[PDB]
Amino acid sequence: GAMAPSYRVKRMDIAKNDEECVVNAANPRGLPGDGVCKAVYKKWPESFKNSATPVGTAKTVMCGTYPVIHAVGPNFSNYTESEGDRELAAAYREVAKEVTRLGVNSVAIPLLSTGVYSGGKDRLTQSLNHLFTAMDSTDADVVIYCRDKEWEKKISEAIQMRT
Ligand SMILES: [Cl-]
Ligand SMILES: [Cl-]
Ligand SMILES: [Cl-]
Repeated sequence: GAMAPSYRVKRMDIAKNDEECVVNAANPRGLPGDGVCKAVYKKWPESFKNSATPVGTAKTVMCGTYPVIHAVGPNFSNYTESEGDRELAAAYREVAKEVTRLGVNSVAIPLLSTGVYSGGKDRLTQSLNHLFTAMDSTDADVVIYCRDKEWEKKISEAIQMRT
């Protein structure tokens, strides 16, 4: 575990993270995809061997000794708000299990279902709260990666509010 487990946020490419493992915002088919998934495919392509996994699950594949946790959030274009919410919460619980099993002291994580799977809605708060629900009982340092300056501000505020 980390000596004083924390949450942090950084506005940069998760492919350049400084953590002991990465969560991919994966698709269910293990395809290179776009956004975070394409950056992860370019940086850790070896990790996409048999990475296909259902919605609401996480599947870890090593790239060397570096773990890539493929977490499949729902595409809210396809799911009802209710079912999508359930699967998004489930994906994060499976990430917490993996992070725990791997014994890492830190993990780089994107906000699942906030990009092309958002169904054109702002899901910062919905996705972040499910991340907290899952990760609060873990003792890894969590570093959340985002790309937008206003998202960085909002995530940083939500972290600081609970401290
Ligand atoms: Cl960057
Ligand atoms: Cl997404
Ligand atoms: Cl973002």
